[PDB]
Amino acid sequence: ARKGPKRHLKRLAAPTSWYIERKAYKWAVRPRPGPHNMRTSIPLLYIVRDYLGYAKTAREARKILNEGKFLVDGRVRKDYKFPVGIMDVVSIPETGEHYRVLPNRIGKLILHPISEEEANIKPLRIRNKRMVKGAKIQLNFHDGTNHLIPLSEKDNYFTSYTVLMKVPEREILEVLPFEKGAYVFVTQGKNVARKGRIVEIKKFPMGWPDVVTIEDEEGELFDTLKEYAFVVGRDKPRISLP
Amino acid sequence: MEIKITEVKENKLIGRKEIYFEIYHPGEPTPSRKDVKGKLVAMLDLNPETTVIQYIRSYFGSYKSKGYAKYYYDKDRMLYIEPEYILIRDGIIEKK
Amino acid sequence: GDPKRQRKKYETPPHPWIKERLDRERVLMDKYELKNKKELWKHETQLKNFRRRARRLLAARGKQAEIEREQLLARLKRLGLLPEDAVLDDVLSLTIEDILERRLQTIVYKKGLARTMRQARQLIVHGHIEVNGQIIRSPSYLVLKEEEDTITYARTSPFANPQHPERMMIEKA
RNA sequence: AUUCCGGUUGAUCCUGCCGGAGGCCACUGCUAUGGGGGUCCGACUAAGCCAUGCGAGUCAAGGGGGCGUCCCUUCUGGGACGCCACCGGCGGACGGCUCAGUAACACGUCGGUAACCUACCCUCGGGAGGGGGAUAACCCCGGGAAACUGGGGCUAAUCCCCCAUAGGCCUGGGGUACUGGAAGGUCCCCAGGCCGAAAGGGAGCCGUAAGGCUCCGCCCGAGGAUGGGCCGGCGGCCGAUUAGGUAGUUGGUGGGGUAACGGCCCACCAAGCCGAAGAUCGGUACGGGCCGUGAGAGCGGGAGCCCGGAGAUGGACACUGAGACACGGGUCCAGGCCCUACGGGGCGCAGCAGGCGCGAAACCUCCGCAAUGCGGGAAACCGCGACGGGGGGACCCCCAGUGCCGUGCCUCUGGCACGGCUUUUCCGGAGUGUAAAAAGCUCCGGGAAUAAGGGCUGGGCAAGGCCGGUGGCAGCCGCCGCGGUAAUACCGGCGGCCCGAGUGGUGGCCACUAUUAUUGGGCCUAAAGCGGCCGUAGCCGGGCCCGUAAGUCCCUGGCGAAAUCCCACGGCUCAACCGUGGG
Ligand SMILES: [Mg+2]
Ligand SMILES: [Mg+2]
Ligand SMILES: [Mg+2]
Ligand SMILES: [Mg+2]
Ligand SMILES: [Mg+2]
Ligand SMILES: [Mg+2]
Ligand SMILES: [Mg+2]
Ligand SMILES: [Mg+2]
Ligand SMILES: [Mg+2]
Ligand SMILES: [Mg+2]
Ligand SMILES: [Mg+2]
Ligand SMILES: [Mg+2]
Ligand SMILES: [Mg+2]
Ligand SMILES: [Mg+2]
Ligand SMILES: [Mg+2]
Ligand SMILES: [Mg+2]
Ligand SMILES: [Mg+2]
Ligand SMILES: [Mg+2]
Ligand SMILES: [Mg+2]
Ligand SMILES: [Mg+2]
Ligand SMILES: [Mg+2]
Ligand SMILES: [Mg+2]
Ligand SMILES: [Mg+2]
Repeated sequence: ARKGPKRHLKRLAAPTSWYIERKAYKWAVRPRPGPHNMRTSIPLLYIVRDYLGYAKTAREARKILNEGKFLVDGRVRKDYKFPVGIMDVVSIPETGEHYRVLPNRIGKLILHPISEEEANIKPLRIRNKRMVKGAKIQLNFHDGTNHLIPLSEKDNYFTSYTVLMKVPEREILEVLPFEKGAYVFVTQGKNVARKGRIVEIKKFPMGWPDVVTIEDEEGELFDTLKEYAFVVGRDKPRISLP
Repeated sequence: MEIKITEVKENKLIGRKEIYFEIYHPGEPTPSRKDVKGKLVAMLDLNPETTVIQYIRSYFGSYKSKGYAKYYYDKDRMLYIEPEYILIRDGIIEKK
Repeated sequence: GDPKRQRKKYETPPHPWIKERLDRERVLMDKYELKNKKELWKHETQLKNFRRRARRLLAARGKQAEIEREQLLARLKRLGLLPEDAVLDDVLSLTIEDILERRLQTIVYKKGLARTMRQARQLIVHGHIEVNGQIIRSPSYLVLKEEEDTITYARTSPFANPQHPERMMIEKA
């Protein structure tokens, strides 16, 4: 990138969270800008071809996508570069199967089967909150999408809360506060994919991030960053987890 | 030569079925594509004009070979999905 | 820096002309009918590697060390080099003859397939010997214990016939 | 294998250096049957000069035309259908190549931007009202040796320009809704100004028409994502036979400029800033992940694969654009070279091949977009010397061959004579394999047939006290030493030893070497204690009690990409190689 943006990606330099053979070929798919970031998402082509195995080559994979066979959060996606990320839902209505994308115990992305009833909800962590013209409130989520609320409701929402959203209509149906006793799932770091309940919260001076303590099922305590803790229920999970 | 089917998997998105098989044949040459197609068609009672054999592969010191084949329910879909070279190689269409 | 370069898998002697070493190696070469010295040296290196792993693990402690310790014992007694009740100490008493006894050539000779070591070598190279249903043409292949008894003439070979003239002469001894 | 062996004397024990014996890299003599895997092959001298071909396009669902084929009525025409260029849109700033410059915030690592830009993409909230204009293509006439280029006629758009509204930016006065560790920020209300949008466009069905219904699209705002700019602390070369350096130099106040902070640049006010803990200047060099070697502590290198930087004959400078001061785009100077009708006009392979030159030193002017990706397109698709496939090559690593058996004879290792057997390898066929081929793999027919060299032979150091030549000559010799007419050492024969598809010669680095010494060396007589003493920085510093918690130790959060290294298991016949896990 001497004069401008990069458009290519070598296999050896690909993100470490994909399931991919790094020496089989030279190039990999450089993902398009979109919802999540490079460290927590994977292009759709690898989901079609490498993970589920409905195609052998990229060319016939593009023929499936251009016919409208895959839904992500209930919306048709045709771009083979489109990123799919944490807590997203993948639906194939023709075969009638649904999956949720989740990190592994070693940090890689996997597809977890779920029921059709649960496939209509998506949990969204509140990443930021601001004031917008007309004195309305805009909520900015962990996957980059936004929502608007009136000034009357401004005290029901704070950062790190989780909103259960109905897709594709994008209508709110639940709010899960972040506090002691909440049920959390870890999405990054050394303690990735562990889950439990919140025990303590600690804070530091001068912009150092804050840390939380979590108790798991067997009674062990472990710490992590506050922003790595995803709230999934009051005292039991609201979604199916492995 | 004797044929044993190992797995048969359906693909509703493409509209085909994918078949994996083994051929056991001590003391014989590698089976031809014609013989394999005829035997495979008869065992499965499948129309022969919409059946493609992707490959037949032999190994170093084995008495058996591994094969992979595909069956399409419609001729138009087959002509639309498969590359030209695999149809020419299997005798389905004639070269230009 | 520099990219990877593939390295040799055997080690050469520190001095090429030492009388005692030459005598010992000549005895081994003649008994087991190896083609050249490097073949012998290959097997020697294998032995040393095993020893070097045992010396390192006796002096270690922690969680990974115990995993590697049991892995070493399991691999050693899967190859048929140790009895099923051996301990780590018994690794240090292995000799070169133990490894040379596991070659496919030696095993074909001991089972009675051939009358001589050289005949066994040729039997293997020309493709008359099958191991667990598969033909192997490398005389130096090390035989696992679990597959030792499925070693026979290939079912397409001329020798897989009790009336073949050369097979009868082999049975005669 | 945490190692020794030869050399100073008539003989001895030391210090000390030289040589032998190991690994890896480059060149090279002689000699070569086969297959597989891999990140190998004009890097060292010349970042020298280059003929020819190719290495970047794509969209007919943005727009008017030309040509052709059919159908209806056709005097006309209207249709469908397919080609071709032009206008218009997006891309050409990535990918590929080389290592000259550079000792620097260039690079590694942890942090920061509340001091900043971002076309393509994602979500939510809104908008699409009214006018005008030219011009290529096409027709007439051309100019010039060519490179190029003139005038007149007519035409369209998702082309260009206005007007409105939304919107943006600056400053002054109030209010306290948001995030955050903290507001020169966001939000609301007045007031003075400046700038200032859009394509309801295209395709298809139901439409008798009216008009829907999908598909692809245009503009504004808030946020994200992606790609970057800028800043800080810390870390890694050699020289004192280089000791003082700096004057926009170091800081302050007021401005300009920039996307943005800043002596980045100005105007004024001061005298600061760096340095024996090595400034300044000179030498050499792209940095890292890594690689070679060694028991380790260490010592040496940083071409090939990945991440960052820089360059396009040398030196300066601009246009367009979201992004360039742009390798296959522009301008000037210097320096080469090419074509002219002599008036002028052009070109720099450090892209793939190929050529010359320089040297000890390095390949085909090949096939394909089938795989992996990128750009364009609604899609089907199209292009790509990237990448994939082969060709030449003692590049690296792994697995094999050059026969085997029985009975006799022999100088009994080996050689010969009889009888038998097998076909990896070799010759000829069928299948599978491949984009097409070639290799490879499974079968069939023939037949021991088609396949061994290089160095050494007195000691070190394994191997001859044999024969013939030469006669201090010729020659050998890493070192010690042989050769003077009875040579185990030179030249040749016959034997023998080592390694073996290889084996020797030259140069480099590590080991040898405790001959660089932290681990771990020496200084009376062998190299080495200043002629003597006083003392500044630095290093080293007596006993007890109380406090602290900087060093130090233990536990736990966030990091130090992938490849490379070690182990088990699984896939290619096993392996080399490749995948899933643990370190
Ligand atoms: Mg380098
Ligand atoms: Mg003396
Ligand atoms: Mg090179
Ligand atoms: Mg050159
Ligand atoms: Mg470039
Ligand atoms: Mg240089
Ligand atoms: Mg306006
Ligand atoms: Mg360096
Ligand atoms: Mg060339
Ligand atoms: Mg060379
Ligand atoms: Mg001689
Ligand atoms: Mg001797
Ligand atoms: Mg030395
Ligand atoms: Mg000394
Ligand atoms: Mg003195
Ligand atoms: Mg003195
Ligand atoms: Mg003193
Ligand atoms: Mg003291
Ligand atoms: Mg401390
Ligand atoms: Mg790594
Ligand atoms: Mg196998
Ligand atoms: Mg294995
Ligand atoms: Mg691997």
